[PDB]
Amino acid sequence: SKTITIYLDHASLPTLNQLMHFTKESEDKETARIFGFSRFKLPEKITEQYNNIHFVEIKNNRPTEDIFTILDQYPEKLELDLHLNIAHSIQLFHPILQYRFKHPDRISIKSLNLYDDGTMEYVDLEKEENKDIKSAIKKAEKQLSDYLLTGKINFDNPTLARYVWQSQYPVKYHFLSTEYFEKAEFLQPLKTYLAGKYQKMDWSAYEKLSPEQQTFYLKLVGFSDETKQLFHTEQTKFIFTGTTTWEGNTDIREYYAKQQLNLLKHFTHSEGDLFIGDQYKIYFKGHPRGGDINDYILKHAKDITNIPANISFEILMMTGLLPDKVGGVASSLYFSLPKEKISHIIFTSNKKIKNKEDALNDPYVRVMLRLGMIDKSQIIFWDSLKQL
Ligand SMILES: Nc1ccn([C@@H]2O[C@H](COP(=O)(O)O)[C@@H](O)[C@H]2O)c(=O)n1
Repeated sequence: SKTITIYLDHASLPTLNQLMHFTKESEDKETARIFGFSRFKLPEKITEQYNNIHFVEIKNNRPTEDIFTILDQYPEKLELDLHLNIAHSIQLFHPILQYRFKHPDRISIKSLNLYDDGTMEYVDLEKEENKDIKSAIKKAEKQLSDYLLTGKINFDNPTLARYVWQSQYPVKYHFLSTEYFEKAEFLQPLKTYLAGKYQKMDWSAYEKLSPEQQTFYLKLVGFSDETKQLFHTEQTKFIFTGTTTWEGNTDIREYYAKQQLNLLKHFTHSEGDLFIGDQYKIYFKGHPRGGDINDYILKHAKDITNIPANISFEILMMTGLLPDKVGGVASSLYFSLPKEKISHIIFTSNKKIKNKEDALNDPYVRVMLRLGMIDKSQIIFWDSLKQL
């Protein structure tokens, strides 16, 4: 066989993981890789050292037909190691299935590594609390069997269907929060079904890396020495973390930036509802896909060290550069933080939240209550805050 290692992700959290996986094999310059992001994302000094590396576009949660053209170039017998995100695993797989119908004996699936895309996985599970989890698993297994036979997507329970890949392939899951699966009683049947099949997105597997692997990785993910110097001062440190939306609308986008800067004001200003104290030096960490929203913040923010948006927050924990305090809008990044470092986590919603009972029905709120990253007495959505 020839092995082909296919990384289908471009979102920050799964791609951060996948880039470390790749790092562990980086000396092998020969093996074929496919990445689901731009050829320009990574340093060309690094990528041009690789002989069988290609980059493919993901559109509407599927790789484009370029992946067919890329795999057509390998006439040998092929084993595919797929790395894909849990939330969209079904859609991302659709074209791989299509291609296998054309090349069944030459094209086999050696393994799946399935990583959380973010917190969507967790807010979708919240909606499943009163359902019969045991039978949903069985139903999903059969429907995945049909998917593999027909190539057609039909799942009664798309959320739970994400977790039944083991009934067809060798699979290993990497979870943002293993605890959610132990602490959520309704998920006991799922926890049992998946026993042995999962690990946590640890980030302590960065320690395991060679000192040289470490240096390579940091160049992949874009952490330089400048960025390291940003934290030289012995002064104590607060990082404001930003967010984004997946919406092309001006006003939805401006709304965001406006709310967010305002929110920053409330942590930093002594007139603020969340004022942290004058001891802290302030840093900004924009959302990787926040674009203009990050810009607006940097246009208006006095007295603030930017940590370039494209650097995933979790690198700070790997490298030991984590601050004393962190605050901002709810994000996957908080799931990595020791609790004493949290200043405040703020929520958003399309629904106007008028009271505590509205608040409690928010599924992100529920996730964080379930994991005890917040308690009930302090729930804040950012519209309820005032302009400063
Ligand atoms: N302010 C932010 C927000 C997200 N992120 C990155 O994006 C990932 C997903 O965050 P969201 O759940 O906020 O989309 C995080 O795990 C992190 O790697 C960041 O580096 N800085």
